[PDB]
Amino acid sequence: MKTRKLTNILSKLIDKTMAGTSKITDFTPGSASRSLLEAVSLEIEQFYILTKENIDWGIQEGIIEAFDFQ
Amino acid sequence: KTRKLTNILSKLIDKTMAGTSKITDFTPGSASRSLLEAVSLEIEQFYILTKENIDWGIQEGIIEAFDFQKRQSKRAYGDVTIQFYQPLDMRMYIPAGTTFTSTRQEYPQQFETLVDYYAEPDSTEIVVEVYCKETGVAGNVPEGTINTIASGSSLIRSVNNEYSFNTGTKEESQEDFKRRFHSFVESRGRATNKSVRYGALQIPDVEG
Amino acid sequence: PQSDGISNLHRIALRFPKEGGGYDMYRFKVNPENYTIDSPQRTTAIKTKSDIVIEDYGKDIEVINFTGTTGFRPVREADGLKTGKQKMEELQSRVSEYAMQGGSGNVSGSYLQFFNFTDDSYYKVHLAPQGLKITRSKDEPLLFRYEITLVVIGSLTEADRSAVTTEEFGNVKPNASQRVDEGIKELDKNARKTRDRNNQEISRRENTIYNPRQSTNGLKGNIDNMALIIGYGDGGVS
Amino acid sequence: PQSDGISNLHRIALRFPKEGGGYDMYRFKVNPENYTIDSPQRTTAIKTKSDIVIEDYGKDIEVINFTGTTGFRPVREADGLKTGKQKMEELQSRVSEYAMQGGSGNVSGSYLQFFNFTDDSYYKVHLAPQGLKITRSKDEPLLFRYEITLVVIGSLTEADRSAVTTEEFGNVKPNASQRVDEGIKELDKNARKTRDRNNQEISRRENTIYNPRQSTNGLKGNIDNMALIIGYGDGGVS
Amino acid sequence: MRRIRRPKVRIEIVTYNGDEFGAKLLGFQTKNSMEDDSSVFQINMAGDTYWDKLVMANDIIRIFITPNDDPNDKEGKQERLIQVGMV
Amino acid sequence: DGDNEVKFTGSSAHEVMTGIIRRFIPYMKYNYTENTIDNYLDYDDLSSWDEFEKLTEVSAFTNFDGSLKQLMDMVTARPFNELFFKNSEKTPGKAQLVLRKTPFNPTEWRALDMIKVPTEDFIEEDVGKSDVETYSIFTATPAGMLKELNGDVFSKPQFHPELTDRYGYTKFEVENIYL
Amino acid sequence: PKYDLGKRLFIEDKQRGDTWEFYIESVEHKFDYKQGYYTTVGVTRGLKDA
Amino acid sequence: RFKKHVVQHEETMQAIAQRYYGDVSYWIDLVEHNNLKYPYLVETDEEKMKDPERLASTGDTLIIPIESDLTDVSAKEINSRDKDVLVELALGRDLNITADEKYFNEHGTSDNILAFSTNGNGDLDTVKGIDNMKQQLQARLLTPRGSLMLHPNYGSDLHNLFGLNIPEQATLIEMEVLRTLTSDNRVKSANLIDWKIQGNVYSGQFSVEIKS
Amino acid sequence: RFKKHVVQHEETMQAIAQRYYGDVSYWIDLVEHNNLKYPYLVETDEEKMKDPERLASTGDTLIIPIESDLTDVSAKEINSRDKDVLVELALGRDLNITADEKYFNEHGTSDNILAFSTNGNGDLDTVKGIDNMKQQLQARLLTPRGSLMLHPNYGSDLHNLFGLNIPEQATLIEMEVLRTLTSDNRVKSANLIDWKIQGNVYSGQFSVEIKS
Amino acid sequence: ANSGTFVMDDGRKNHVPAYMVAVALGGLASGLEIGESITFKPLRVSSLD
Amino acid sequence: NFIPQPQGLLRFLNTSFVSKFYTPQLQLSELAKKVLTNIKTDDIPVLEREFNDNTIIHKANDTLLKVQAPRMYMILQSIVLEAYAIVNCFVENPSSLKYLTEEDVSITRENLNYVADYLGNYDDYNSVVLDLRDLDLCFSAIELQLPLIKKEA
Repeated sequence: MKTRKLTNILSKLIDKTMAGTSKITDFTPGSASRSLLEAVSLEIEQFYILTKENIDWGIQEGIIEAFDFQ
Repeated sequence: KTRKLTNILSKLIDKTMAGTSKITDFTPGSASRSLLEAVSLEIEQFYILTKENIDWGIQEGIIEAFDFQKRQSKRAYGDVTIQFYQPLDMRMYIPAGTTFTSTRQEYPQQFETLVDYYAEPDSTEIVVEVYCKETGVAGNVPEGTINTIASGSSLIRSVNNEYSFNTGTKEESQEDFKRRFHSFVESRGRATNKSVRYGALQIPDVEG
Repeated sequence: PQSDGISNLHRIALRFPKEGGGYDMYRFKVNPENYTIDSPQRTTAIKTKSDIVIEDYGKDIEVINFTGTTGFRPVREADGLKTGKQKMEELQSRVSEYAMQGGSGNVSGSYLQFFNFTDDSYYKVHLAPQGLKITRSKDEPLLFRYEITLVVIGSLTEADRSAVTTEEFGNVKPNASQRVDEGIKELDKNARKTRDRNNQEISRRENTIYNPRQSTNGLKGNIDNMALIIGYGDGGVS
Repeated sequence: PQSDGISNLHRIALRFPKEGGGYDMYRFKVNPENYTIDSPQRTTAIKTKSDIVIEDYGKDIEVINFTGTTGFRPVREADGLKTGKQKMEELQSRVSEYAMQGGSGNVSGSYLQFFNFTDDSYYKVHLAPQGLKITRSKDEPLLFRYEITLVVIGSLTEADRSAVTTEEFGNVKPNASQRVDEGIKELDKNARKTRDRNNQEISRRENTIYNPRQSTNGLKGNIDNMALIIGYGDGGVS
Repeated sequence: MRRIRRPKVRIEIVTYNGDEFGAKLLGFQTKNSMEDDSSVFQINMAGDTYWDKLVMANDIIRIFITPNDDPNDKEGKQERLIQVGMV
Repeated sequence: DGDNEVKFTGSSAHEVMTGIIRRFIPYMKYNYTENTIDNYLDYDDLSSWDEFEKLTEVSAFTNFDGSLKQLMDMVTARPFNELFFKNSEKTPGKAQLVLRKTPFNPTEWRALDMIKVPTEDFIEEDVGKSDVETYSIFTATPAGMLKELNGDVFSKPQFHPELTDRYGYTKFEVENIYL
Repeated sequence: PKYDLGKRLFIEDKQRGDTWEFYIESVEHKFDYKQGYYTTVGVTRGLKDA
Repeated sequence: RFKKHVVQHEETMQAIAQRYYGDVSYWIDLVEHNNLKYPYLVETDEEKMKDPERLASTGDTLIIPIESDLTDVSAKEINSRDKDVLVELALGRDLNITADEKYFNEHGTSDNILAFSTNGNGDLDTVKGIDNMKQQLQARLLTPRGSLMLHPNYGSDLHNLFGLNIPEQATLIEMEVLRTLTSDNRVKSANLIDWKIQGNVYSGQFSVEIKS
Repeated sequence: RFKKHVVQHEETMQAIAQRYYGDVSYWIDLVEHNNLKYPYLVETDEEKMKDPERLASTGDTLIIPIESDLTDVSAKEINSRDKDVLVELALGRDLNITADEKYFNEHGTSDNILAFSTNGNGDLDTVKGIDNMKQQLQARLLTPRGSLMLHPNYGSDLHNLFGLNIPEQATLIEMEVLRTLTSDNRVKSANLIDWKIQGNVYSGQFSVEIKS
Repeated sequence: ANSGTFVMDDGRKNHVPAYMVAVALGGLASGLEIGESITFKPLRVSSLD
Repeated sequence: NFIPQPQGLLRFLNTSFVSKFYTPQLQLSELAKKVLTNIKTDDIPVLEREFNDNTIIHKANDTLLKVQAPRMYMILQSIVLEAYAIVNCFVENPSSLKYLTEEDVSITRENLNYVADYLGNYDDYNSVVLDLRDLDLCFSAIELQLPLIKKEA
């Protein structure tokens, strides 16, 4: 469980997408497919960050609960 | 901490609009809004999975590292042997949910199978696992108590559980676990009045 | 259809709503003796000293009323052999299922579809205030007569009010405002108090379908977020 | 059943509460000449300046009205030989007795029970405000005529509303409340005064169907029962 | 198309069961106004039961109104409380 | 002390009103099987003009044998603050006592939730202008002990020059207990 | 039940495509099976072009 | 109260919540009501072997609340206990007194009929759910209306009804049966399917809508 | 929203505003919408050749707002430059999934039938304007009433209406199709113009009134 | 062709051969009114192999 | 924020035969331990009047069980402490209800039944048993309801 920054996700995604065809490779900012995949990678990045923060909060809460040191 | 359906879906539509000018329709039945909704809903599932897993870690993970395991309620289970009148000639079929009952008047317990099992034509004795229909210690039973099968296939001669079921653990709240852990942690104190007093209690004849 | 030039007319049919999903229908074996349709208008005319004033406010409720009987002969059905008496009993039970548990409990259907194959007209109807009226008489010892009045909800070709989709171009939820609320949830008491004071200070010195493309409706919503996260004052402004 | 060539006709009978408990069970020897049944609806229509609004509240009280003549020629009876005039007088006397005894708002016993022996249907009914109108004109001098109007309370298949036996699982009559009240009655006036003081103190410190199993509604009853067996303050709490 | 409406009033009471009290409802009024310094409401009840011996003064009555049809999934399906007060 | 005098002090209406309500609400006991009025009435989320209002010494017995509503009115200092009883939308199933500054301010006006209704739900209407209320000069005098002939500045009104032509010197005075 | 005391009221006139704004100060409800179900909405300080 | 559901092929968890509540978002509450782990439904039945109680598969049964008890933690707790036995909370448990249906059906309306009995060994026979409902209709209807020594207007008038075998009297027996059976809240309603008048034997058969 | 128009032989810009909006006075704001230089309408095309984009001449289209959007500055700015891109923006743009037009018309009311396609180069295909509407209607019509994972009560019962081809079934199908089509607020009305039968085959056509 | 699985009312998640799906089908087809078809009717099968 | 305690109860609370059905174990609950320390150390407020002539007032001190059977008198104190502990949290300061569990009340009832059965031999002191049987069914309702309360709250 590790961070993955948006562009890393987006690149892995496009790299996988291009397998088996070559009628997609045009990813200027105007392209809509780029926008969709940017939005998906943004959401996955946010998910990872919130997951890591929530893990830290869970650790803190367990430390609270175990020894009752509120 | 955790996002929710509209929270994510709205982010996603905003980014879609901002990145490209080629899409402007977000009505019901749009392939884009459909895709976005499926993405959002998947992400919400992962968020709730993370929340539940963190909850479990808070409840059990931090204390389990000290070798102390929590008792979890589970269906009683064990191995059951079936005997046939004669050796099989064709592959026999035993569906999941094949149901089991005890002819003994003192044992109203019942069991059933979770997964499908098959008996090969060459085989003559088959062992199949069964699971109680009730949780807790109610499933527990001594050896040789079923004696019957509900599917009525006349090839089967007799059935019996070779070993008693003892895996039907009871439900214990974490309060007792926390209490016992705290008691163990307090008993390790040294050079204290209460700890010295506690340590004098180990001898059976030391009471007052 | 009628009996004239074209093939044999089709009787009038009534469609009711099935509790368990789907639909059930009722066709009359005998066409009604009388069929009246009232289509009034909601308009009032009041003359002044030397002119006439006419005002109107739309179409009035189109009231449908018809009277029919049931034949004494039996006739083939989709299931079983039902005579006129059974037919009228089933009609009564259907109306009572639609009416008795209408205000109480719950009925799946919101309305009734009334099909006039003979008149080539269709409408969505609801039981009138007069309601069903059954009567049997001296000079009809074997028969059964029914009298029903209806009020037209609207044309059957149009879709239901609740099943209508608007244009909804662009984003329908302004995510900045919706997450400003979320960012605000965390703020400290002093931050909120300073936010209120700043808002008052700006306020007392004023006079002196979300889509950022081809529209400016969602302007201040994005500013609030940016002012909250960056920090214009201790709380923010607006 | 009606006369349909498959079964012989059968004729209406009315069950009345017997004044000693149980019933009388009257029956007609010539069936009604006119028979009418109304089913009014509580639907209302209001016309707004830009739309029509249709609102319904459910089924309304049905009305049953029928008219007929008692036969002339003598006809044997299940316990006598009664003529048409005796039958009509018996009917008038039943009706008079049922109407007059209802002087306490409403009879605690039965409404009239109606069997439609002709078309299969059963109702519970009450005398309408038209009542039993009896007349005998010049035409048909030796035949009586009777006009009866009734209002339907409900189907005879369904028992009384208030009389339905509810689930009543657990205990509707808890002993905790009873013995608490007995304790507090047994307390001394100073004891109760101090209990009132403690209740007021607790109220100051607020800020700044029953089942002993799988239910929390009865939690207070178990706690209220305590603080008297144990001296939690000079008197109970809550 | 013309809208269809099926009102369904509920009443809840806390000190006789509230569901039986709500069944004998016939009509009510709820005068609420910021112009005056007092909000007042009235309820009409049927004469089926002797309410004089039952409803003690100063009880709290809650009223809930169903705007439109449940299964239709209209925005009106909210069981919004209309008024609460002390008799 | 010794006497039944009670003094309430606060620098704002929400501070005073909290003390006023909290003084008497718990002890108002009733025979509810489950609590009292404090559970059913939130009387929270109160606010007012804290910056412009100084410290207050509002007395309990300002009104001779009057009701708490009569004493509540003095604390409100109408029309500068709006008091009414209404259902709690944020917490359905219970009522709420509202005490907030008047919504005629621009930003406070925008803070009110909007509600839509088309003509399709209109049965009858009776709406129009009126000149029943008409004033030219507006002033907010401080608490009535301070008087022009024995102390500091008494009042400071405001008017429009064009407005007073039609309605000359039409005054509108309000005492505010707070100042 | 959507209408409540102190709530801001927005009206759109379909008669001539006009818009109205109001402030609610009083509401009076009326429920009866005899004739429909009505709700009064008292308003003050109203203005057009909303 | 609740509804049953049967899991279908590759059934989407969110489709259940939508299909019975219109909005999708209540699936978080539904899975808490059924004590599921994150794998809420799975195609393969071998995966259920690992955690049977906390993992459901195709053809398994789920419990659907009604909307009002959706967010009640206590209902969530109780609905986590009575999994596929929840019927027992509505219909109840009671003592068995029908020791032989071969006995009382041949003696009918009389004193000195029914009795407590013992199933298995030692534990007194408690009869439950639908089988409680059978008894609590049967034992009710055989009792004459006036009979029982508290809460009168129990029972039925059935014993009065042995009059003349003619059709009106048969409908009177139908009416008292209908009246008696709809008198308990556990049944929604009743209606007659068929009747058969032999020379001195009444036979007729009736439907009843038990709840759940 | 807007109305289309064309420049006629020696029609003056005054004449248009007067005929559609009543008052001639409005032409002044009306020229800004069509982004016109002073010679707002000019007869000759070799005179339009002066600076083509900033003029209109005989036979050219014009844009005519509704009166509410006449005074809006945003409507002025958008109508100034977008010109023909109005219709496309006003009826929407989205991805094209009618990849196999020959194919989806062989298996309707079955799933898995539509699919993304590619037009141009390196970008998913998109549809606009009237064809945006042909796509969504065709898909929506061929979708069952409760099968999208959110906002259900979308689609049709066309998969449920298969029956004995007697005319009542045909009127039922007609009404369902009309309800289907009239669901989208962008379409004014639908009406049937033909229904026709060929044994076990239905055939018919519907006319829909799309807003200008 | 197909061989399905049915939730048999014992609670028995029966995987069932093709000649038994023919029973489930033939049963439905037999019960309907004359002249109706199994065409586009649903069947209460659980899952398919 | 604690209601003052009666002098009687405060003095009472601050410190062979065997039955075949129920037997004691002399086990104290965690919640009962914490209260005992609080009363032992901190000087809780106390009342001055003694109007309420019930409970231990002239019943638990009047009986000769204090001198005859001091072991039995130790059971009665434990039940009072366990009865006073559960009444403490619910009425005020509910934060201490976290330490209570099912087994805490289970053992208390068993101790109640044993002392109650022994008191049945004596014909004079049946008045004490009269309250104990009513209290016995009170603990059982908490026993069958305490696991639901904590999850609800």
